[PDB]
Amino acid sequence: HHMEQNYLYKGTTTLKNKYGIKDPNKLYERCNHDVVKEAVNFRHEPPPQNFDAAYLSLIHWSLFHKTFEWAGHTRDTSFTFEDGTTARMPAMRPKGYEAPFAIGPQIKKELKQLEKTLNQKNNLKGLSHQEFAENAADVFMALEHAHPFRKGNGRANRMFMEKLGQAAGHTVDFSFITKGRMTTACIEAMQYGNSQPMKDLFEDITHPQK
Ligand SMILES: Nc1ncnc2c1ncn2[C@@H]1O[C@H](COP(=O)(O)OP(=O)(O)NP(=O)(O)O)[C@@H](O)[C@H]1O
Repeated sequence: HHMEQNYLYKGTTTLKNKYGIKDPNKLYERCNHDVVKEAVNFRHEPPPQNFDAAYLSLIHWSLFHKTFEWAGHTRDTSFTFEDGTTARMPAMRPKGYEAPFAIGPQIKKELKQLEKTLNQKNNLKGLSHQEFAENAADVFMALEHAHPFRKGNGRANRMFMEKLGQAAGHTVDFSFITKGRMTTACIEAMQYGNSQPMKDLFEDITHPQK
């Protein structure tokens, strides 16, 4: 259990962070604030040639480097903090639920499989509204199950989808999507094998580019 605990301040359930904030709720507030600002900037970046694991990590670094020392690094790789301790978390399972995220070697395997799919589908270009929304839901569910980071997966994955939409000719807009709406879609897909809420979600947030 040792490696996993090194993500957290001794005795707390709070992730080590660059603010040195020990209060979990204050960390949440400060992090969110910084991520929203960095997200505004990242929306202006030109699309990458390849939508791959490296790009997801670039997104994660861009959103979270002010918050976490390990921003951009996935939880299957050992990370050594400035404080000298080393953390890793190959297995994560949402509390109170049976189905885990990708475990250990599965994280890389799943990301590689998603890379191949996107390359084969030419990054979802040349698709109608309906076709893009359908395929984008599948991509997002794959990202969500992979859950490659210790924290910040939702925000990195959602930005990945915004940028994919930008490249593909579709605006993907999460601005009116509550935490509850998103959580319900994610849980139904991953815990219960029901993709309809996620399909509906991507239909609701996908629009022609203006
Ligand atoms: N029981 C669950 N099963 C599957 N996915 C879940 C479950 N609970 C939460 N999730 C999803 O896990 C993601 C959150 O991962 P996390 O590493 O906490 O990302 P985050 O960016 O830090 N937080 P957030 O802004 O709320 O998405 C969200 O997409 C949730 O909908």
